[PDB]
Amino acid sequence: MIIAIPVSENRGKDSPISEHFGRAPYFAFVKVKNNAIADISVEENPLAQDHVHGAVPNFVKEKGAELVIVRGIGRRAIAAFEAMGVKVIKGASGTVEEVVNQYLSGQLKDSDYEVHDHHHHEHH
Repeated sequence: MIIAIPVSENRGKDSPISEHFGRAPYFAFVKVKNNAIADISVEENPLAQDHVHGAVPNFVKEKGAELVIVRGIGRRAIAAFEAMGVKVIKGASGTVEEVVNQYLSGQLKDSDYEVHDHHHHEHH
């Protein structure tokens, strides 16, 4: 798995979480190897506060990912996940090296949100 985290700044491990994934300035895609971080990719956003389209997620959907750990987020970014079943854990607060601990520590989670009665079309 790779683990996305929108951060206010590229500060490696010390990257403090941003709220709004859809206009995060950087994406700290951490990894895991068995049960340890393995590796880090805090890459720039190609679209932090720029074109404003469905292309912020189109980028991270090439970045090989599996999990996302986000504070605020919104439905267009959920629709990125939802192309690829890419888990979106929500409600984190703190720093990237700690988010990854809070999840591995079992605490961090994604509640219950996949009611199958209603939609707004799909729309790719």
